[PDB]
Amino acid sequence: MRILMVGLDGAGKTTVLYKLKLGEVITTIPTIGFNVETVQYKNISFTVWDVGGQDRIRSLWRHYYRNTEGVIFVVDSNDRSRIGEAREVMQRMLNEDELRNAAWLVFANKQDLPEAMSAAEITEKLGLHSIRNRPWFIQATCATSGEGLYEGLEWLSNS
Amino acid sequence: MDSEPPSEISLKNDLEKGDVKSKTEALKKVIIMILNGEKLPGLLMTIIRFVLPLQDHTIKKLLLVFWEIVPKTTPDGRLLHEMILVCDAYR
Repeated sequence: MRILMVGLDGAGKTTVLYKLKLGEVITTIPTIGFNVETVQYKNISFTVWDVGGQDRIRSLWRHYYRNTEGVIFVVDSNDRSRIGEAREVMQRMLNEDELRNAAWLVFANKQDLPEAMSAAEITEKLGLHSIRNRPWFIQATCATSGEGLYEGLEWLSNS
Repeated sequence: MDSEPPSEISLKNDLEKGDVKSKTEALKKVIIMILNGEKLPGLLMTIIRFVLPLQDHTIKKLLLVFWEIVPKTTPDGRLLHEMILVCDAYR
């Protein structure tokens, strides 16, 4: 299974990936580029493309769209200023023809932080209810603990 | 591929295949058809996707090659930006 994981910078995309691959919480640098890794979960081998979220790189995601079976969209639940921006990025991503049938999994992340928005709140802000054309799911996660990560891999594998 | 102007559908297939040699050969086949002067933009997203960050020189060199002879014309996988897919991860 081919997976594209994106989201704004600092959402926690690489932390998520290497928690999944190494069971370890690594010390990230901003990703100017991608990381690509293969992860085994329950007889599925997920090839995850973690593509950096800062602006220059954001402009490049479209090259990773093609062949994508599922999309992990990571959100920093503690950052309320950038939630609209996330909504804007994700909405036009939903309009992409190469992403047309891909399974849509939102991770509301850093759920560990006291003022993190809830997954329900995030669902309203991102406009997730309005997707009728394909599968979507939202999952509260904490990438450092590992909470919600495998519930994500589970949902994804049931595409 | 000496000069074969309709072969762009096969090149897309050959460009990502999970085999590095095939990808290199494909991108090479694109170069030779452009230099003669033949069809090339269909491929762009495929071309750009494997190679981008890597320090692995041969594909990078190949992509680097294709950016001095047609970068401006091709726009499927590049479009128009300041830090295009010609140079963003080529920093």
